[PDB]
Amino acid sequence: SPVALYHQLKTGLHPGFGFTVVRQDRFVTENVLFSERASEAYFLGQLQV
Amino acid sequence: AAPAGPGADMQQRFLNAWRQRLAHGRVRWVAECQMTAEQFMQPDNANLA
Repeated sequence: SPVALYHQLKTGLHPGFGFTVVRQDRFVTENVLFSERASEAYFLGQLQV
Repeated sequence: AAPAGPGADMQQRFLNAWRQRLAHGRVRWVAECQMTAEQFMQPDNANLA
């Protein structure tokens, strides 16, 4: 039960079934960047006050 | 407690005297059920401090 199992983990007894843990991680990486020439248009424009 | 009366009835004093504040909570020791480092952890031991 939610209480009948609660004795069994806190005292350290295996209740005949198991588990799988799942976690999430995050990293900070570095990159290089390659493109060929003229792969994009990139127009340029007017300024507005 | 200091003793009172004969020893012959002294249980039935203390049986009825602690009939109330015995089923109230728990005693300070519960750690016979506690494994080691369950005392070192912040939950489950209010008596850690």
